[PDB]
Amino acid sequence: NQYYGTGRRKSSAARVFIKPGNGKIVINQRSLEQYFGRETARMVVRQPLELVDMVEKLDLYITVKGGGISGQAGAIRHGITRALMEYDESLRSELRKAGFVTRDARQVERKKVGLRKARRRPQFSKR
Amino acid sequence: GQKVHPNGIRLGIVKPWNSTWFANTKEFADNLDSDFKVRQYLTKELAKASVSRIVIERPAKSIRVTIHTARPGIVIGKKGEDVEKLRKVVADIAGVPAQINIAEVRKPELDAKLVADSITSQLERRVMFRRAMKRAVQNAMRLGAKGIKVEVSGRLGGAEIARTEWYREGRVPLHTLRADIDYNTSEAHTTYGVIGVKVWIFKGEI
Amino acid sequence: PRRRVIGQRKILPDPKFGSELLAKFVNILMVDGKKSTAESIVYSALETLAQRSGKSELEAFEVALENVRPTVEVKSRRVGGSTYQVPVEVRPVRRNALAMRWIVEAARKRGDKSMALRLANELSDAAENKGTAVKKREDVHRMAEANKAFA
Amino acid sequence: RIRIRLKAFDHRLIDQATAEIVETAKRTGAQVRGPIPLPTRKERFTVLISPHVNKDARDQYEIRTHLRLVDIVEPTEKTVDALMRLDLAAGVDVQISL
Amino acid sequence: ARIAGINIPDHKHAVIALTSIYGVGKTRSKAILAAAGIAEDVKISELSEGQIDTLRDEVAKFVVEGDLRREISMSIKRLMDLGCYRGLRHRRGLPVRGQRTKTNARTRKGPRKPI
Amino acid sequence: RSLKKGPFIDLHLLKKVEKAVESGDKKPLRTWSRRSTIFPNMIGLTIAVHNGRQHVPVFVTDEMVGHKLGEFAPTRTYR
Amino acid sequence: AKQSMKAREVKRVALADKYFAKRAELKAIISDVNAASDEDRWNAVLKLQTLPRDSSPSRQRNRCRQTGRPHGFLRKFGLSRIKVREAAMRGEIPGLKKASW
RNA sequence: CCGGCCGGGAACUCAAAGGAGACUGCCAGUGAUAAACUGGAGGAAGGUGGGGAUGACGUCAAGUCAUCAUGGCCCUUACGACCAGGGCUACACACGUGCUACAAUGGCGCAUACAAAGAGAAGCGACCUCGCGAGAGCAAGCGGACCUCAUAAAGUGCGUCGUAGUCCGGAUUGGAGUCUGCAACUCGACUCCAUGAAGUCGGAAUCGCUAGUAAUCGUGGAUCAGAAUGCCACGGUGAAUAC
RNA sequence: AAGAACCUUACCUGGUCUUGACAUCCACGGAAGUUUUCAGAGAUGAGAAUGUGCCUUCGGGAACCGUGAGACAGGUGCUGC
Ligand SMILES: [Mg+2]
Ligand SMILES: [Mg+2]
Ligand SMILES: [Mg+2]
Ligand SMILES: [Mg+2]
Ligand SMILES: [Mg+2]
Ligand SMILES: [Mg+2]
Ligand SMILES: [Mg+2]
Ligand SMILES: [Mg+2]
Ligand SMILES: [Mg+2]
Ligand SMILES: [Mg+2]
Ligand SMILES: [Mg+2]
Ligand SMILES: [Mg+2]
Ligand SMILES: [Mg+2]
Ligand SMILES: [Mg+2]
Ligand SMILES: [Mg+2]
Ligand SMILES: [Mg+2]
Ligand SMILES: [Mg+2]
Ligand SMILES: [Mg+2]
Ligand SMILES: [Mg+2]
Ligand SMILES: [Mg+2]
Ligand SMILES: [Mg+2]
Ligand SMILES: [Mg+2]
Ligand SMILES: [Mg+2]
Ligand SMILES: [Mg+2]
Ligand SMILES: [Mg+2]
Ligand SMILES: [Mg+2]
Ligand SMILES: [Mg+2]
Ligand SMILES: [Mg+2]
Ligand SMILES: [Mg+2]
Ligand SMILES: [Mg+2]
Ligand SMILES: [Mg+2]
Ligand SMILES: [Mg+2]
Ligand SMILES: [Mg+2]
Ligand SMILES: [Mg+2]
Ligand SMILES: [Mg+2]
Ligand SMILES: [Mg+2]
Ligand SMILES: [Mg+2]
Ligand SMILES: [Mg+2]
Ligand SMILES: [Mg+2]
Ligand SMILES: [Mg+2]
Ligand SMILES: [Mg+2]
Ligand SMILES: [Mg+2]
Ligand SMILES: [Mg+2]
Ligand SMILES: [Mg+2]
Ligand SMILES: [Mg+2]
Ligand SMILES: [Mg+2]
Ligand SMILES: [Mg+2]
Ligand SMILES: [Mg+2]
Ligand SMILES: [Mg+2]
Ligand SMILES: [Mg+2]
Ligand SMILES: [Mg+2]
Ligand SMILES: [Mg+2]
Ligand SMILES: [Mg+2]
Ligand SMILES: [Mg+2]
Ligand SMILES: [Mg+2]
Ligand SMILES: [Mg+2]
Ligand SMILES: [Mg+2]
Ligand SMILES: [Mg+2]
Ligand SMILES: [Mg+2]
Ligand SMILES: [Mg+2]
Ligand SMILES: [Mg+2]
Ligand SMILES: [Mg+2]
Ligand SMILES: [Mg+2]
Ligand SMILES: [Mg+2]
Ligand SMILES: [Mg+2]
Ligand SMILES: [Mg+2]
Ligand SMILES: [Mg+2]
Ligand SMILES: [Mg+2]
Repeated sequence: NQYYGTGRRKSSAARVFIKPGNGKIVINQRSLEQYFGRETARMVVRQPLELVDMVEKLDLYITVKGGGISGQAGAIRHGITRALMEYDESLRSELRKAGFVTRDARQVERKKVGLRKARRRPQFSKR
Repeated sequence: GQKVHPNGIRLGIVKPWNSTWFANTKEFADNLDSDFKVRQYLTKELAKASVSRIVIERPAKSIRVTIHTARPGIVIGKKGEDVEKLRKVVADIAGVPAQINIAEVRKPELDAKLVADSITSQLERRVMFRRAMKRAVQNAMRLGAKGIKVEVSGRLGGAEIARTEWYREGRVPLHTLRADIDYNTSEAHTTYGVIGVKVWIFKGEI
Repeated sequence: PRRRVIGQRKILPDPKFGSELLAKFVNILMVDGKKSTAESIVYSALETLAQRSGKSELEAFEVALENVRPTVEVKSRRVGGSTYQVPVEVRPVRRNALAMRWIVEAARKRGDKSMALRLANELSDAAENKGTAVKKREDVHRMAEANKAFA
Repeated sequence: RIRIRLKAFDHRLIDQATAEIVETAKRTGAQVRGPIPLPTRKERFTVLISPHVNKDARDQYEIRTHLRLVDIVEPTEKTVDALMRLDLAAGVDVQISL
Repeated sequence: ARIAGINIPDHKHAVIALTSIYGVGKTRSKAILAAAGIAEDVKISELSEGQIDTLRDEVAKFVVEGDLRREISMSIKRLMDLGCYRGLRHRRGLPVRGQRTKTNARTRKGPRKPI
Repeated sequence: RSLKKGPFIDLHLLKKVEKAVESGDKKPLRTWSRRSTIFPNMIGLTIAVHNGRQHVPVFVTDEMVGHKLGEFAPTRTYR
Repeated sequence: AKQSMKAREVKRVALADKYFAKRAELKAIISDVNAASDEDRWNAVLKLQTLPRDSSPSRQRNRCRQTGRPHGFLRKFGLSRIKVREAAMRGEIPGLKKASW
């Protein structure tokens, strides 16, 4: 009917819905081509749709807010892999072995007191 | 100095806040000053009455003060006369009404303020700092303690150079956050100078 | 690390040329974490390279990278007391990575006009081995060949 | 309707304050949505820890102000009077709004 | 390519050409070409002589070159004759707009000297 | 420079100048107000501005108008 | 921090609350772009100096209540950075535990 | 009327609470019949998962008598106390820590993308008008997941300059102003106009940094009438290398 | 120093004050206050009007103000050996 997965790579939080039909990928009422332009990788969202083939099988209605470009694009990758649960464990055997379902926790480290930014110490004067 | 205040690290976890009230950003600062004004006054007046801590609450313009003390008889006096004398003078400087309650403490040797103030009082009357310190350490272990560290910094015994000396007996884990530790300090103003008296008292594991 | 033998992070394939070799080249070329500007340059360079050479992009980049690739490089160890030049067989992971640095380092200099132009000209000279990157490998070989006495 | 909003510093004092005000309303005269949370305000402070020099060394503090809502959707006569003159719960600020 | 006192550039856009005039900058030059009715994208080589005469009367409105240089020289020389704080600052060769003079001020004070 | 709601002079200096000008030229006025501007009516007077430790006489000319009084009284001495 | 410096600050608070928390009309309302721009606006800034030098809230330094330290202040607590620390880890500022995130 | 606007909905993001969960627990091997460890399952996460707080006995007679307390010693028509200015902002010079540069992965225009964390009642101040712009009026709303400061900038997409002390740099000076504030000259910030300095990657030396780290682009807050390139936080793109 | 135009400000110049700006008293006279004028850089000094309250031992009060008197108040003065 209509399956769902979350995904929330780095502050950003995707919200992927997936249905069986056309090959198109809608996202925030925009097209995938125009929403993600020349930045680094458009096809990170389509990476999970390779081991399990899309072509003209599954249509994707997506919505995302938070982060920037790769934060959102990476969140959609996790969201799609989480969303691909209609064939429970048959897909996740091959999908996990190429990474993908790993959340990838790594958030920006806070600025430490005394340090100039997280790890960057100021300088050193020894006379 | 290099050690965190044992009370402060445990305020959210084990220990409670003494001043327990909410206030909006506008009032907060003035509300905190009147909180100090009574605390400073009430401690100096009730010196011989033997006060450990003062808990203050403020539900909808009404200052409920609570005096945790070892000797509850000296605070109330005769027929609760001194309570009414405190009620009046505290209410003026603070903020309109007053509700002074008095919680007794049957184990006065386990509260850190009382042991520190006892050691302070002894040091001012020319008692040997070791005879005051080790007697307080020995006294509370017999009753029901599991730790009791007692540090005394300063001149001590009219020395030229100042030394720091401590005697503990048992488990006093300052790094364990789950550990309930009564800590309190007091200054002994002698003829030679000031003498500090830090007291830790590990009571329970949780 | 003193006794902390841990493996390296995985990298990603570039969309238009899905591989790995040139994905690293983008990263070495990059400055100020601007992978968008850097990746646009490498495609612009390899498209202008493939036009001139008459090859693809991956095989054009390889027949170029191998010509600036070091077989042996020179370390300096002091075992006993004195300091001499000991050559050593470079590891295959670093081998091609050390080549990609010398291409980019040469392309910082040699101020033609654009970055895409400068890399394209550097890789074209690398294909016909007569650039600055091949000279930097050539000099590294001359140390290893001359200082071969030290094992 | 009466949107009741209340806030406090301790996270586990406000819970029984929100539980009691709901129970003295739900039981006495019906209707309640629930303890609607809202975001916690975390006013941070970064004071210098030493009395002189030593800029690197500081202590960092915060005061978590925990908000809560109630939200009733009918002006009941038993409930509206129970809210006034029957709150108590010290260290927990409350603001009824019609 | 000979308007006002000097202005002789070539192979340069009309907006950037007129920056070379003393007393005309980036924004002033756009106001010249807006009033004259000339595109900024063209260059002086591309322009005709019929269009250059309109630029001559347009820059004649603003105070430029030797007119401006004397206006600046007068205003600085005025301050020094008064003997005000700024005049003392000018003739002593030190920075005027309340600047730091201890570490920096190398632009106004000049390069480094011995002790 | 600041202030579009009237050029600023101290009440005391305004009244002291108005009293001095109507009477006639006399002597240097002791004034500590450096902040105060110079009006057209102040021309002719040799008012004495406080540099910090002493009073510096300043003969006011036609140019000394928009400028404030402290501009003609160097505070810090050097060489 | 000097009883004189603490005692001269109480004049600044008391005398400011008297005049300019009331007579800001002299500067705000009168010195304005309207019909009073002529001699009325001149008489405003003229009469604004007849007032004492103090009264201006900008002349209040805003120092710590307990000690009287000018620097290291915090408006939320009304205290110096030293006394707020001493009071925080002790139990006097409500809800002010040690932060770590 | 086509904007979560609308009834409405309780799935999802989120907000909070309170629970699950990662313990070398399972698996084989190396091991001393240990402790371990090396790989391997599953898992969102794997051997203290990342970061913080937490700082032993004591060292430097380390810093602080100027936060406060404080023993002595000192001053009392004064080293006490009120006021106007001036000074802490001086400038042959030397160093420390920054920032902005020296450009073409850049500069400049016109388009348009996607954040987080804050903060606000003598407060933050829309929207509309006046402004070339600082700002100036009118004033909506919000003690706030309601209102406001608040279009994030890098980044795309087109244009144009084509290696020049340059359309690089944006110093310095002159003029004209703006708000705050009794008051802006010593001695503020910002704006506009014109001006257009050194500088073409830096001698001996030398500093930080082991992944969302360095690097780079915004943003906020605290103190604060006004006055950050500092400090304290926040999130974008996002490396190299560790034999 | 989590932000020096005055303030801050501890420093300088000149003006100035000695129970003092801040405190409790022994007690002399007045409600407290508010509006407003003059000389002065301002601290200050000189006024001119109005108001004249909560309890009566009513020779007094509980506050506030300004005198004379001393217990004194005050010191970011030195000593972190
Ligand atoms: Mg750390
Ligand atoms: Mg720092
Ligand atoms: Mg960062
Ligand atoms: Mg050095
Ligand atoms: Mg250092
Ligand atoms: Mg050295
Ligand atoms: Mg210590
Ligand atoms: Mg010590
Ligand atoms: Mg510590
Ligand atoms: Mg530390
Ligand atoms: Mg310009
Ligand atoms: Mg500046
Ligand atoms: Mg200066
Ligand atoms: Mg001299
Ligand atoms: Mg003192
Ligand atoms: Mg105005
Ligand atoms: Mg101020
Ligand atoms: Mg959540
Ligand atoms: Mg085991
Ligand atoms: Mg075995
Ligand atoms: Mg076994
Ligand atoms: Mg494993
Ligand atoms: Mg595995
Ligand atoms: Mg291990
Ligand atoms: Mg663990
Ligand atoms: Mg860890
Ligand atoms: Mg530990
Ligand atoms: Mg030393
Ligand atoms: Mg010293
Ligand atoms: Mg002291
Ligand atoms: Mg000192
Ligand atoms: Mg003393
Ligand atoms: Mg003696
Ligand atoms: Mg003596
Ligand atoms: Mg300084
Ligand atoms: Mg300055
Ligand atoms: Mg230097
Ligand atoms: Mg730039
Ligand atoms: Mg927000
Ligand atoms: Mg808006
Ligand atoms: Mg606006
Ligand atoms: Mg608009
Ligand atoms: Mg406005
Ligand atoms: Mg908020
Ligand atoms: Mg809304
Ligand atoms: Mg802002
Ligand atoms: Mg661009
Ligand atoms: Mg742009
Ligand atoms: Mg160049
Ligand atoms: Mg040059
Ligand atoms: Mg420029
Ligand atoms: Mg130029
Ligand atoms: Mg460079
Ligand atoms: Mg170099
Ligand atoms: Mg070098
Ligand atoms: Mg060298
Ligand atoms: Mg180093
Ligand atoms: Mg490390
Ligand atoms: Mg930055
Ligand atoms: Mg900014
Ligand atoms: Mg702010
Ligand atoms: Mg800043
Ligand atoms: Mg002064
Ligand atoms: Mg003097
Ligand atoms: Mg001195
Ligand atoms: Mg010491
Ligand atoms: Mg010490
Ligand atoms: Mg020493």
